[PDB]
Amino acid sequence: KMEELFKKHKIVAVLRANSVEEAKKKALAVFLGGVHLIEITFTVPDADTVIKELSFLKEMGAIIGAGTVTSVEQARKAVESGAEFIVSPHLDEEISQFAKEKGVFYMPGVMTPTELVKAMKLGHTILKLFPGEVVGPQFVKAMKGPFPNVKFVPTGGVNLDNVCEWFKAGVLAVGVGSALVKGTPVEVAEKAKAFVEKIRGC
Repeated sequence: KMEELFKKHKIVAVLRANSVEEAKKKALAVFLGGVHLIEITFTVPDADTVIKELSFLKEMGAIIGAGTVTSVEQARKAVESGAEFIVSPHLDEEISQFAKEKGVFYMPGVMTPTELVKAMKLGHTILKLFPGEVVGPQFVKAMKGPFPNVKFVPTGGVNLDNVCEWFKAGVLAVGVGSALVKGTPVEVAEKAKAFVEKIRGC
């Protein structure tokens, strides 16, 4: 499910944010902007509580997940909090096993081919290219050859100027979270609306 949902919505937002209240008030601004995919990164305090309290957006059409989930306990809290897909910055075999057994979509972070191949051998063909700011669209374009069945989600370093540049290389959905979360909820929504339309058109 989550795979085609990503390929359809073509953007996911990670919330580099402060306290639960501001995280909640900022996860609405992006939703009204059209970014229906939202990740509550555990760097915010009590992201489990944020997801539990904000599950009301599920009915409206938001897709809430957990980002920067480093540990299996954090994966627990994310699943029992109602998040429908866990995201990690690195590759974690035990987290990927728990996600596999609980049917929770998981896209770990792989920067280099020797991590990408391990990810493939664990069964994930949708991967988080972290950090995009370091690798570039060149990594995706050059790795499209040897591994054409792996499709990337470049989180970090994606902004207005080059988002469809990353899209012209074969990614599903950028993972922008500081050029679409840094501001007040009246301009966060404005950036989301001007950022989910350039993705659509370019």
